[PDB]
Amino acid sequence: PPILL
Amino acid sequence: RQIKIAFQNRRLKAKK
Repeated sequence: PPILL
Repeated sequence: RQIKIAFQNRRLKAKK
């Protein structure tokens, strides 16, 4: 879940 | 927690 909020 | 470098890191944990 990278920089996906 | 992937981009546990900044966003998924909160600078350390996860936030920005």
